[PDB]
Amino acid sequence: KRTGKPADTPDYKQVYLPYDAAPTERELERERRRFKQAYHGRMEHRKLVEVKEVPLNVYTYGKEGMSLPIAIFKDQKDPVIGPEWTYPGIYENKIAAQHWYTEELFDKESKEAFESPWQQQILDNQVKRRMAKVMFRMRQVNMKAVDLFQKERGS
Amino acid sequence: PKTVCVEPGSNRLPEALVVEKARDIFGRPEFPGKRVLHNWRFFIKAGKAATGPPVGQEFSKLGLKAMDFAKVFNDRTKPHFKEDVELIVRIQVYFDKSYLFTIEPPPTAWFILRALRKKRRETGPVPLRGHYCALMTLEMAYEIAKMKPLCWGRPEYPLLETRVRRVVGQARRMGVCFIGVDTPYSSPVKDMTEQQYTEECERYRRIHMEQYTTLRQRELEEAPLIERLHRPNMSPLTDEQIEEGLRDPCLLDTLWRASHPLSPYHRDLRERELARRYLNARGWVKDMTPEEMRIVFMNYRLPEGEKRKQMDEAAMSGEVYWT
Amino acid sequence: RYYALPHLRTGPPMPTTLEQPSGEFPWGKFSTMVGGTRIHPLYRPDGFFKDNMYPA
Amino acid sequence: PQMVMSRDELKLRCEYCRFEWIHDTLCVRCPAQPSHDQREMWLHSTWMWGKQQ
Amino acid sequence: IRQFRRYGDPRYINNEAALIRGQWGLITADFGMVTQSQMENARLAILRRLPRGSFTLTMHTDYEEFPVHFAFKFTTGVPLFEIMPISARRLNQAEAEGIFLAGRPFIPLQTVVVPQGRVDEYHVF
Amino acid sequence: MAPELQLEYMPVLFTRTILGPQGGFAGEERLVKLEVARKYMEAGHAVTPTEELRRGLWCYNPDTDKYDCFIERNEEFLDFAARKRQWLDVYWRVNTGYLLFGRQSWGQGFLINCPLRKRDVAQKLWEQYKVRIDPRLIEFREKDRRTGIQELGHNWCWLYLPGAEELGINREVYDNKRVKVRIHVRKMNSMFALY
Amino acid sequence: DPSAFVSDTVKLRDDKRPYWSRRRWALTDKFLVPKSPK
Ligand SMILES: [Zn+2]
Repeated sequence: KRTGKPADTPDYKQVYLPYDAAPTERELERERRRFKQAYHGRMEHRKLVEVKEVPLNVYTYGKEGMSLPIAIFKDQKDPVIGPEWTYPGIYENKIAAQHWYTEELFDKESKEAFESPWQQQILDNQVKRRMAKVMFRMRQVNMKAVDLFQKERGS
Repeated sequence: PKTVCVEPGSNRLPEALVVEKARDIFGRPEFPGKRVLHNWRFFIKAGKAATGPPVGQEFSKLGLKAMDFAKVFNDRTKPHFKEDVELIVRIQVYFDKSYLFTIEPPPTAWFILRALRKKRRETGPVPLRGHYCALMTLEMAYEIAKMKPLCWGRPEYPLLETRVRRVVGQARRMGVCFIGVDTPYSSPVKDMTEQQYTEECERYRRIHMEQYTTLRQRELEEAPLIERLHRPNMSPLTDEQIEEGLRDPCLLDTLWRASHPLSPYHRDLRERELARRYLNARGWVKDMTPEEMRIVFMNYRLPEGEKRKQMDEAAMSGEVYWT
Repeated sequence: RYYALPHLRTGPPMPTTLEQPSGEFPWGKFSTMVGGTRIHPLYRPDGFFKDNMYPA
Repeated sequence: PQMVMSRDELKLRCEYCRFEWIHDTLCVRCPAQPSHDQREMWLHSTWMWGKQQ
Repeated sequence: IRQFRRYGDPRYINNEAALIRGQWGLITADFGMVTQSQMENARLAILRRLPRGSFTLTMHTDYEEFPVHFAFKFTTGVPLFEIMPISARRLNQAEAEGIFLAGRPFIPLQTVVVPQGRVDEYHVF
Repeated sequence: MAPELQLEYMPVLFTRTILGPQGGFAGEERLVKLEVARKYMEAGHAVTPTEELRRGLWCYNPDTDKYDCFIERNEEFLDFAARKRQWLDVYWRVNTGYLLFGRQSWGQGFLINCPLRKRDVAQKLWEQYKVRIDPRLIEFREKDRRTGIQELGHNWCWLYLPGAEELGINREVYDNKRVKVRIHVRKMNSMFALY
Repeated sequence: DPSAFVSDTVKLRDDKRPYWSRRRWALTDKFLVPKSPK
């Protein structure tokens, strides 16, 4: 849908520099060449895919001193990204929040080895989403027969 | 050279002014408690409210003149707002055909498209294309999630570290690749060795864990009382045990009494022992010292401090009905 | 020649660690309520918009 | 009404479809959209022994 | 060449439990004779209900053909079709059966939908 | 030797574990037919049993998919292999066999007037394939539990082979605990029948 | 003891499909097409 989307694309403003030591173009190359491929899916389906639009500078990209063009009010100054440890449970999320197939978490809970305590909570909310999916159709099937995949698909 | 605030994780909320004027523009008219016959949601630019097609037609469906809503909205929203920022306006229409609208910061999708410098139809789900869209740090998603709380009255809740994963999730759903996650490493720092980085991370992450723990600690304190009551885990139960405890009440509730924190009222050796032996009768958990039973069964989603507070005799000895 | 099952030296008659997977789609008895769930009326679940909206 | 071969081939299409008995024969009636009506095929309501087995 | 009326006679029940590699599969529940044309009608009618992006339909045509005209003579428990995943998509039995329900009727003898792995014929029969 | 006289079946040592009635498991010595022995040998699944090979051999675990699994054949393995073989020998014997039954049928719908019980499934098992088992191990289908077997044509029923987890029998059979016993009942007149 | 794992339980009445419940009607669906032998 076209509604609720930005009609203009403001730019990045770099306020202060995260490092005091400027990098060589050969460092900026070896880092950017590291990010051009990345993994998708976590399981026996694991696919190396190519990442479009990799920023020129890796060191200077998201990590600090950059102002985001998310500003909203008139007097709102573009928020300047602060240091890593200043953001709560960020290192924790670097472990916790990623793509988890349910199987993968289940066997972690049964082996009693969790990467993070949050993966507990991650698991339960997953299970709930699945049986939610169950509870919905059971409410729909209640009112009329809804037959799965009997209709012709596409055109 | 400058680093603005260097402290263990006190960057949580946005600054003062944003929170204040957002407090008095984004807001909740108190729920009048009538029967709502329409719950409406619109995407409306800051300065421009029109009597045009969506809102005009929809108001003319109830015979209401749309000019007044447009005027109050424009007078409220035209100062204070940068142009071309689309807001969510939710209009609740009751059976008196009297109404109440709320104004809300743009959809998270908007913030994601702006933070990526990506306009419309440049971004899509990975398997549908087979290539990620632009890289994103978790640093950015924290300042996207900063902007959407549940209630502007208390921007704290829900706690940041949780609701970040929502934004991260939506972004992921859009085909956005990530740094600290979706890839084995984190964005390279120039000034340090890798063991420096990781030895930083290991202490920082646990400092965060402590802070968060005390946060949901007092957070739980603020809530109504019933959550600090006893909900025992059903997980340690051996599945036949669960369902056969569903076939009759006495198993489940004697289990409830047998494992309860030691507290002035629920602490009795006489009725507790024969409860444990009534459970041992039908072969419910038989290897248990009572004091590890107060451990294995405890509210698991209950935070740390109140749980060690409950597992302890002294801190739980203080609360008694006086008179 | 005649053929006959060997005796049982060790372990259970019916395999345990070697168990085959069932072959029925494992819809949980509790996940899709149809039958085989014996629940005391006290414990009746999922009434969240009906009787369990006004609990106890 | 469309005649299905057995009870299992019966199904409720509407919100308004009900099961109903026509003299020991099980059927589906729709007060709205009558094209929804389904008879499970069975003996005529009035049969004798010589006439219908 | 020029085999008599009784040859490749299906009428036994087979001892081989099929091994289906696809995520779901369609299996013969009896003995009978199936023409190719029928299996192509079944193929198309199945393909219609398949979400082509996430799936691929494997048909087994490699069994012998017998003179009548050329058709197949099938034993019980012979695999016909397979729903093979291209991605992480995981179907229920409801969905699988709903999919193969399209192509079942064109096949003149009874069939059952079986899950990935070795057919459990204690459950199926 | 001669192209005329060809060895009926020739001894073989197995490396992989092959599914069917001919195939064995890893580390067992068995004589199978020429055709299958050759197609096993050139495919690297089986070898010609020289002495030091009988003492020990390189077999393969299906996970690693290279022949890394060394099993030397000693007394306590040899006995185990003997039992394992003696088990899935019964197994393959029964499942490949089809036990012919013939009987009397009067009246109309296709019924044996003297239905089969569990004792005479076990009986024919002996009479034909010389499979001697405890008949209480046999079980019937649900539909036939009430009436006995009783219907003409093709029936089947399940035989439970109890002991194997100890012989480590998995994936080399169609399933661990059962065998489908295939019965066929043919109606014959008083000349050729009993009962 | 063979009687543990071997079941003779003759089920007298065959359990029917629950038409008296709307949801248990659709959930219990047996998808099947009857075929007369050829
Ligand atoms: Zn209807």
